[PDB]
Amino acid sequence: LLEAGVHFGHQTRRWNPKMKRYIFTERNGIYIIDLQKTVKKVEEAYNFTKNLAAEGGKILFVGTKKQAQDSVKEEAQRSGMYYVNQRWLGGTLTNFETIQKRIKRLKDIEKMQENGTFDVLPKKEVVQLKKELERLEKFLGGIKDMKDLPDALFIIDPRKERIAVAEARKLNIPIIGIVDTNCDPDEIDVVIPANDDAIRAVKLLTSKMADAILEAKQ
Amino acid sequence: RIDPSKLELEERLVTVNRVAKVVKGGRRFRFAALVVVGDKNGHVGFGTGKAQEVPEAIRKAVEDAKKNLIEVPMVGTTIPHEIIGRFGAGNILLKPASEGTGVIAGGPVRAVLELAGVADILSKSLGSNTPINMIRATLQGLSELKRAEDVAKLRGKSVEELLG
Amino acid sequence: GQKVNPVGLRIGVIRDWESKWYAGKDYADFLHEDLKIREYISKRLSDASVSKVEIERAANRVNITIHTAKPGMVIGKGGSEVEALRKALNSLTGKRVHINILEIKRADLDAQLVADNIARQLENRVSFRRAQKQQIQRTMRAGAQGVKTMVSGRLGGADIARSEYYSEGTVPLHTLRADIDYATSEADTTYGKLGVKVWIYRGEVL
RNA sequence: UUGGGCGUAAAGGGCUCGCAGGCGGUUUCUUAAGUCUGAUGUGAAAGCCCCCGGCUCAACCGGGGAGGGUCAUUGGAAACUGGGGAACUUGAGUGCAGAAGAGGAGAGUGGAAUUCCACGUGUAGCGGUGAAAUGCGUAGAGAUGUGGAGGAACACCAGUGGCGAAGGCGACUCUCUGGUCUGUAACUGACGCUGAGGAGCGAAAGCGUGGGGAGCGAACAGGAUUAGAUACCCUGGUAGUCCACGCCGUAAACGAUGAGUGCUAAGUGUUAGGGGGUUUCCGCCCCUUAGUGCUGCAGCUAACGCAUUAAGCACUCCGCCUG
RNA sequence: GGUGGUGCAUGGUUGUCGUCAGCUCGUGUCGUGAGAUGUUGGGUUAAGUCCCGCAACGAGCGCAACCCUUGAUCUUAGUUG
Repeated sequence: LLEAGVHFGHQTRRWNPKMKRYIFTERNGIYIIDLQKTVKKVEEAYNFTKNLAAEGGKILFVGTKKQAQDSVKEEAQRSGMYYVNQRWLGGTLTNFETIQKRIKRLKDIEKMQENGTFDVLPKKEVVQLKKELERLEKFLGGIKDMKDLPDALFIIDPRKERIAVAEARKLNIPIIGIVDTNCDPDEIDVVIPANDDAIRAVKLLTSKMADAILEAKQ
Repeated sequence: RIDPSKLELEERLVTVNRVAKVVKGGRRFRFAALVVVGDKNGHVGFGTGKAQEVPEAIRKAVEDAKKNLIEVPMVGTTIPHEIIGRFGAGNILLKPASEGTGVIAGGPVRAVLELAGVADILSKSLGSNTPINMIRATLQGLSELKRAEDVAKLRGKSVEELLG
Repeated sequence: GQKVNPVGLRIGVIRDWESKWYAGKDYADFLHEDLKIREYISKRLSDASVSKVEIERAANRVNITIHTAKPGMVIGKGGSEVEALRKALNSLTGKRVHINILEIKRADLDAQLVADNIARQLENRVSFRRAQKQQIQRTMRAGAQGVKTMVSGRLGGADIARSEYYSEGTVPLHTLRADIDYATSEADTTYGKLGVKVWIYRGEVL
């Protein structure tokens, strides 16, 4: 769609006053005009992501909202670039070195359990190892094959993901994300003012981004 | 913005401060060192590094300074105009001077400005004598500086009438 | 209250005595002459450097094996000198002796050789900081798993002594499976007395 | 001043009313005291500064300039500060209709208690502390049921509620009396702010005179604890605590933040209102002033933290600080 | 030659808190700085033992185990038993 699927608004009326100060008589929420002003900024983000794909950069999608992780997961896989699905552990980008050198251990362990030694302690090694595998990989997710810093970032809730946007600032990574009415548009370079609670809308628009970059590829 | 490391940068260790922590087993000492790093063309910025050994603490500090750098306008090898640095009770005055005076500043301030490469400048330190706060105030001022050309374009005017 | 000696603890379980002979009713004098020949050869080979020397008994004929690559250089030019010195061991022991020279490849991970290196660097007026910090990384890139080295005494600040140690790696001393080789050496300086303690984690044993 | 500060580092007067003084809403004519600018007359010489000349550079010595007035006369300009004249209404007041209140002074009134007294019943202890003891009781206590006598304070309502400039102000009624907010637009048309000295208020203790004295209770006595205990604890208890009129003029008199004015994100309670949308039912919501709290941007902050009730951004006036 | 002084000139040794469960660093973040985080919060055990969250992610020395010895038994060996 480009008509309003579920972009109507937030559940409550306690919010950030950033860009809400001169709108005319609309509704309970005075902010109907977002239904129209959203489309052009979605277009701008579409062009931005098209340029990113054209120059070949790799976007990643980060999300811990209890009703978004699976969506960003499936869309990330068949879009073909990275994503976060679980606890956004702190300082990944600013400590890539640590993250690469620790996921390297995971890769060595896949080697050990696929071709390397499998049987030294017929109970102990397997029971601790396999648990360690699932432990770290569940938290990490699709951040395994980085070997480079992302060219841009896409967030789903900059309020919950304070550490994500905060880490993005110091590295000056160009940043995109959907922006609930209780978010802070000031620091993000492109704003997609939709409601983070809309379980339908979040996947409708992230898919609209995934196919955007996929078509930009060829 | 961040200035990459495609440059030749010198480091001037302004001070290493003895630092201690109190624990059950007496006292625990470390070494905190701040250093201002930057080329002479106009790139500057300080850093800090704490550790138990002076040389590798300095290594930490220089890495931090390299990671955090800043540019400055350089009109005629001198600042364009007046400015007061206003960081946390650190008061520093800067004035452009004629093309033969030289650098006239305090110790830490002189290190920062000379590393920046400003040839002719005078200054004054009015706040606390604390070196790190001197650095923070003066760099805040140096950031606050404004070239003439961007001022002209902001005003929608041109340099000839702005100087006229 | 300080630690037990690690090789002192590991002898006989993961380490051999470096005196592999049985005696009975002759234990005391066999042991005594073992210390005597150890002292003699260590004193007169200190310049060439040697780490550890094992002694072996057969039909009342002592026989020796001596370590380190430098006595390798003592093989060629000192080949006459080897016979010349072992004549002295014959004279001391009464009954004639046999010797062997074994080359320690990669001397950077022998505890006693490292300790002697540190002692010499200290006694020829080099700073403990440079000496120790350089030697640790030398051994590490020589391929040890972990090193801890320590010096003590009037460390330049002659009016009062103190202790200092550097280390980088993994070094379990409490585990009785590791191969923590240990040594210590004494360095005499003008401004006092300097002692050195160095040990290295080579690897476990299985 | 150029060139600092006053919440916790030194520093906001205890509070208020106000003489002098310092400051001054918008428009419009006029006057040129302030103001800005020419002309003239001086601001000696020698010095500092500039440019030249000379002692074999100059030290120095010359020659010529320039500067040096909160300066006198005179001319020119009128934007701003003053002066005068004519407007205007937002500031400031008056009138009109409501609303609230422990606001103040005076008179009277009432309820539960504590104590004392007399009376009935009433036996053996009551009271008290970490244990105890001093005390009160067979001259009949305490307890318990009556009736009086008195003096002090007004339980729940009562709420980071309300009022007051501050101290402070809570039972009820009445007499007198102060200030505030809301809506108006009918009136005057700048009548305003601040305020050294000055004047008045100014808790509690304290003092003077005359009453009053239930309880509490400095002092003081007795009993405990302690090595000692001039105290902490217990039993008493004088002065005071209360009333009328004077006096003192202090408090951590604190929000440790002077008064006035304007501007600068929000959210959220609560007090007294006003308007509107569904009903002129209730109660649902939206605006809206004035208070009175709580979180929280920018901003400030040395940190705490303050943040439309600024400790932010600014202007006037006063007070205060300089180890 | 000093069993003569100086353990407040030292090495090298040893006791003690204490076999207590703590003590630290790499990199990164927040603070301006002393600094903090990790090392806290839920339970868990003997434990900084483990798991769960958490601007932290890891690592090291400690704890555990790897060692000795006593507890049941299989194979080999039967002399001086």
